[PDB]
Amino acid sequence: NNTAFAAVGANPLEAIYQGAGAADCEFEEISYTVYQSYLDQLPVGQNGY
Amino acid sequence: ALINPQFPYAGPVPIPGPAPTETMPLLNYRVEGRIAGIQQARQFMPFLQGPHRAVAEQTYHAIGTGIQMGQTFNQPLINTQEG
Repeated sequence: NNTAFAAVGANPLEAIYQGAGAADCEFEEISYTVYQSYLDQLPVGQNGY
Repeated sequence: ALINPQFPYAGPVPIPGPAPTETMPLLNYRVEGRIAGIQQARQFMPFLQGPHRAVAEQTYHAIGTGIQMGQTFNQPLINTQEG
């Protein structure tokens, strides 16, 4: 709630929204999901992997 | 040199010369010279003797670790052709 909203005249670089109503904006909530991308069936040889 | 007769060049600068002085003497110098201040063994510098690197190589350390583990799926059996 301190970085996402910029007041008129303030630096908007790190913000998501800027405007006259900024001081009263807030996050209801945030959700994230992380997906991992990888390669499987790690090879083994006479040396091992 | 040219000499011309009858006006000949005097045969010398003769004896009428005016000895002007007897100041001819350089008095020998006699002296004792001592340059003896205590010397301390060291001088400070910013740097002496270094052969600074103009570029270094890339350098590294090393690690590995783990175990041998696996989840596998195989091709199905098939009819054998010949032999």
